[PDB]
Amino acid sequence: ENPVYEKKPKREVKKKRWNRPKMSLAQKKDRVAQKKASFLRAQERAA
RNA sequence: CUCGGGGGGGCCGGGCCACCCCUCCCACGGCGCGACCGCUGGGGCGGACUGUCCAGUGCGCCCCGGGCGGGUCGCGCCGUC
Repeated sequence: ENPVYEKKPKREVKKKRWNRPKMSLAQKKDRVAQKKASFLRAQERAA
């Protein structure tokens, strides 16, 4: 009788992000520096 | 002027360049300023993340400032057998 499909009407939404974006080069680079400082700092503390 | 023959100056108008002053546009080069593009420390808000010391790193919007680079445009001055 009626096989036509009425598409679901789209509704605008508030911008929401549900997953992390990529870390930048600076963030990745600074992370290694913090890890290096943390390692040496722990070594000095132990001695 | 020289022995009819021979040698010269010419005839009067216009514009132009030299001389002395200003003056329009264009081209090229330089200097300075300005506008916009435009390369690139500080502050505020929001948010995401990192570090085996509380510290640190991007991102979104806004407000400034410096170093000083180029381009487009517009001026002002200088130079050009």
